[PDB]
Amino acid sequence: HMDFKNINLGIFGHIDHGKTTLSKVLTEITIDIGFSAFKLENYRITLVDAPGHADLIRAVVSAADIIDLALIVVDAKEGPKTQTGEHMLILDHFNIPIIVVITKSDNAGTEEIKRTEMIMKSILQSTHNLKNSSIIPISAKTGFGVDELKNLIITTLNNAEIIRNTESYFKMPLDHAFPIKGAGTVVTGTINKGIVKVGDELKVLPINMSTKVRSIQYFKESVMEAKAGDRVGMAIQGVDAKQIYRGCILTSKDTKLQTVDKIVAKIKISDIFKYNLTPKMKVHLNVGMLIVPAVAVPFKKVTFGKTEENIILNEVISGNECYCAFELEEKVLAEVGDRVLITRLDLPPTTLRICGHGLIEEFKPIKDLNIKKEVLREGKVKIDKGRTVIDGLAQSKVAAEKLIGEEISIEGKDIVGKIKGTFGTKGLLTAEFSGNVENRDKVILNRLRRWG
Ligand SMILES: Nc1nc2c(ncn2[C@@H]2O[C@H](COP(=O)(O)OP(=O)(O)NP(=O)(O)O)[C@@H](O)[C@H]2O)c(=O)[nH]1
Ligand SMILES: [Mg+2]
Repeated sequence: HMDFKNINLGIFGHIDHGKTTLSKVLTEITIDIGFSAFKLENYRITLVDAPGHADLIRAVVSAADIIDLALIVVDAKEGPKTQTGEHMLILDHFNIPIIVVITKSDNAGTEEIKRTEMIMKSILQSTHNLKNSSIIPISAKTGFGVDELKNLIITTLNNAEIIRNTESYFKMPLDHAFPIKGAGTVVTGTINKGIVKVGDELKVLPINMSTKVRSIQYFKESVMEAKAGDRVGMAIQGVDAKQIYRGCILTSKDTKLQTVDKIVAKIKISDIFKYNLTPKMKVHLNVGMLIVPAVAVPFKKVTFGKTEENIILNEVISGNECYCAFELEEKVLAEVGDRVLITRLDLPPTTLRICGHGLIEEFKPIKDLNIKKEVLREGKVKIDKGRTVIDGLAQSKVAAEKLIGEEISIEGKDIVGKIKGTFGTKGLLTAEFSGNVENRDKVILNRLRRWG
């Protein structure tokens, strides 16, 4: 017959915004994630039903790595609520195509739908990748425009660039695992990269055991081979279902995966203004399917003409370099280039909880990055009759004497000099610099410091 294409479709939104009901209406043609399937044209669509509740947002994050498309639901009448945004954020950081779906249109008037419709359009424009994503009102109960919703899901998939990675090693996470006996265990999960054929030897991590694929169940059917993008049921032998829990990852023996403690990421910030750069900060880092508490130290990479140095952020977010050395409390399974998600989940469900996202560049501890502090103190040149004295670099005599012999330039005048001695008990300074110095000139003291 015809060749089908394997598609994962997310469904996100606030609690009671009509996710599940939309799910059921699609399937026929929430603590954990829901899993279902339906066909549209030659698209085999495996539905990922995300939990609305905000204590379950761990599931929501972990529902993103799988999907190539999503539906964000929002009640017509009461419009977007708090979770609607974090789901929106999450998908936007991970560059997942969305279709905003306005549910419960039968419970609202034309006016109230148009309002909420526009409110969404306003919001979508405040997001990087989701800038303009279609919007349809539907009623799952009434069937209103459900027909269109499907025709859109088709169009969207026809446009979106879906890259199945067959080439790299087999890499697949494990959602649920349930036993049969001591010599067998069945694990489910959608395949990230690579290929598996029945009777292959793979391995569970982080526990690092070696098992063999007895069965591939895909789409309620037993097949010899599975590919990346397929959500498969998998029976393997050489492990008990007890050892395998939420964070386990099934992959081949050529894997690039590593169990990691220290992470260095290239961080982009979600909302600037909610963002703060006070280093050595306590957050909850999302890697893979886990959430590990962490400490982050933001920094930038500035070439000084010879050697590139890692400089603790000067608080300027101008230019896109907010690298972040993470140090995790627990361990985590990661690879280079894996998208990382910085969250603060300590907060109430009522406030946006995403402290940003980024690509993992290196696995490296803060200590070996050679972190350094850009150090600037600013004084003024005060000149009386026959004497030049710099003021403001030092508050007292000791502070001043410690400064003697440092580097000093004058702002805007392209001139250099050196600070020789201390003048006064109030911490003034003397210097020998190039001539043509003037009163009320600006003196910029510059040096590199050991940070923390
Ligand atoms: N009139 C109407 N009611 C709807 C529609 N979709 C959902 N509802 C109602 O909304 C309520 C919650 O629906 P549900 O799909 O379970 O929401 P959910 O997002 O799955 N809940 P959760 O976030 O807990 O998983 C139910 O009372 C359901 O009947 C719809 O299209 N029309
Ligand atoms: Mg539900």
